[PDB]
Amino acid sequence: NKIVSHLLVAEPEKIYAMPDPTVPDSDIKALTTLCDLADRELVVIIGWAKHIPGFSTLSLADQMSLLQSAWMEILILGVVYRSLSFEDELVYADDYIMDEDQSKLAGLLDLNNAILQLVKKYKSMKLEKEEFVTLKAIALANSDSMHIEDVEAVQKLQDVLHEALQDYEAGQHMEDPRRAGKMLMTLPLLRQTSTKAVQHFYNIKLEGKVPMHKLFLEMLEA
Ligand SMILES: CC(C)(c1ccc(O)cc1)c1ccc(O)cc1
Ligand code: NA
Repeated sequence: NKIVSHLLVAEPEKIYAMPDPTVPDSDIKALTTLCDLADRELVVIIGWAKHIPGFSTLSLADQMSLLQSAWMEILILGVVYRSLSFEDELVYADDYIMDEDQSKLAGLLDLNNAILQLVKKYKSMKLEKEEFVTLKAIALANSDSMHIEDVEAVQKLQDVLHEALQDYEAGQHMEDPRRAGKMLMTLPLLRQTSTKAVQHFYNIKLEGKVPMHKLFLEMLEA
C-alpha cells in the first residue's frame, strides 16, 4: 500500500529527552523532563501531519481541532511502539526509559501501567512499524473533535486511512482476514488512556509546580 509506505518515509527522527544532569532526581524533574520532551515532539507531530494525504487541504481550524483532540494518543502510541522490545519498561526516549520504580516517584504508576497494558496487547499482536504509523494517522483523523467544521472532509480522511490499513492487511496478512479490525479494536484503550493522561497533566498544570512550554500548554488547555 502506497499510503503506508508514504507514512513510513514521513516518520520523524528520534528525539532525546535530555534530563538535566545537574538536577536532583525528583517527581518534578521527571514530570518536567517528560513534558519538555512532549513539547518538542508536538512540534514534529505537526510537521508530520502535513504529509498525511488530504490533511493539509482541510481548513487550518479543522487541522488544529484534529490535533488538539488527538495529540495525546499520538504521543502515547509513540512511547508504546518504542517500548515493544522491552519488558515492563517505557521508552520515552533512548535516554529516558522508565521502570516501575520511576513511574512510582513520578506519580505515574497507574498511567504508565495502562500504557504498559497497551504495549502488552501490541506485543501479542506483533504490531509492525507499518501498522503503527497507520494507526497514528487513523488516531489523528478519528479523534472525535467536538468542533469540526467540515464533517464530510474529516470522514473522507478517516476513510482513506482505514482503506490503507485494510489494503495493507489484506495483502500482508492473508493468514488472518480480520487483522485490520483487530488493529482498529485497539484504539479504544488508546483513547481511554489518553483521556486520563490529559486529565492528569491538566491537574499537574493547575498545581503549578511543573513548568510547561507554550505548545504543550496550548494542547493541554484545548
Ligand atoms: C504526555 C506525556 C508527558 C508524554 C511525553 C512524551 C511521549 O513520547 C509520550 C507522552 C506522558 C503522558 C502519560 C504518562 O503516563 C507519561 C508521560
Ligand atoms: Na482517535
